[PDB]
Amino acid sequence: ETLNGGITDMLTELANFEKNVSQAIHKYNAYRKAASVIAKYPHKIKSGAEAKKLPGVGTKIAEKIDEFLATGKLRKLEKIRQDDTSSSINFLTRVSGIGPSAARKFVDEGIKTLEDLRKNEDKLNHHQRIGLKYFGDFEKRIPREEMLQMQDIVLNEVKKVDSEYIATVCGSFRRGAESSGDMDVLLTHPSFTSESQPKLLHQVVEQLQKVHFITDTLSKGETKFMGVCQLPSKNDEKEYPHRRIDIRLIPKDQYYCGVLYFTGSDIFNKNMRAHALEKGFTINEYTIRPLGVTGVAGEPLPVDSEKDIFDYIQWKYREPKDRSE
DNA sequence: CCGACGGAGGAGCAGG
DNA sequence: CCTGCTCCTC
DNA sequence: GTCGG
Ligand code: NA
Ligand code: NA
Repeated sequence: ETLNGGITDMLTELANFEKNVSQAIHKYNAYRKAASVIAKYPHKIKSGAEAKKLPGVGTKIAEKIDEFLATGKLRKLEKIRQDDTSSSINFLTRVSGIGPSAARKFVDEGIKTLEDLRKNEDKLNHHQRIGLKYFGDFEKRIPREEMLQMQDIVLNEVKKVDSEYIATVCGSFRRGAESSGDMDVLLTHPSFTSESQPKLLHQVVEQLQKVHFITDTLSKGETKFMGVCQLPSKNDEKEYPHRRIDIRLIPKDQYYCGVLYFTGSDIFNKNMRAHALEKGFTINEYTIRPLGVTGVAGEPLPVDSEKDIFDYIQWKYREPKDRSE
């Protein structure tokens, strides 16, 4: 199970409410931040005062923990769950393309279920229809061995379009995770820099649709594709679940800052650019830049690999498998 | 107290 | 044609 | 909702 999972489930459920119903994004991250640090906490919380010591748990969450520990539930949560409007709004946001704004409008005009969504196709946009059509699959995890094939098809199909493309599958997968939520692909080409072939991403997408790897399109422009993919059925067995795949085209001079940022983790990203500051550097997802007598960032530094970023700030290179914080 | 909390590409709209 | 807005995504 | 300044 998990030492404190009853508490972290309570917080995560509260986070979804603030995000989906209240439209309080910062409260959503507050509950998420508290849920994270408590999931890492290697003891089993016996009081709200104990949890309040941790960074991210404050007065209000400590009192809710005192109540959950004493009675086994949270009344704020109990009243929210039996409120039919709040929870229907919550549920509809699980459809890709339906955020908190669209979810409330739907529930306002009597639309509360997937069945209601299917009876009202006229009121959905293209993204929302694809999210509805694949509602079940998109909530399924991707086992690592399925990522490996998907990765193999992607890089192989990419190389066939041009040997000069470079593609890196990032996310938790690159750190060696047993499963992935989606597939996130970072693409670049030497002919695309910041001081700068006009269909570089389209040609790679075209090829993936042609071998019927990419099945649908959620959004697509010159630098960012968000769509749907599916592995080919072995022909002995049942077909695979449709999966989400994003493909970003990044200038070559910003590629490995991107690969590093979208590899993560978000904690490691936080710590890495923390260290960078103590050494006189600033890193975002695009560049690493020097500071800066008064604190002004200078011109981007040349980066040919991930290790160049580690070397500038004088950090020992760390494998993606060792970058979970 | 009191402001910050990641933030930009693309879809879909308004409007110049 | 263009910019600029919310919304959604990650 | 929480934190740091
Ligand atoms: Na605290
Ligand atoms: Na959604």
